[PDB]
Amino acid sequence: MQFKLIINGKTLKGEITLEAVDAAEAEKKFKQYANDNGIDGEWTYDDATKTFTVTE
Repeated sequence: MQFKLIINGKTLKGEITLEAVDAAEAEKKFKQYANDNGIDGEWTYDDATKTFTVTE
């Protein structure tokens, strides 16, 4: 399924999408992405829209 990440960071903002089987797997991938970009913040997840938000 397509999952989305909304980035509300200090330097980067935007939205990225990737494919995952379920929300737990998408969370892992997005947290790995965040590490690759030096993004550290508070995470929320909206199951209806399959959308995470990370807010720095």
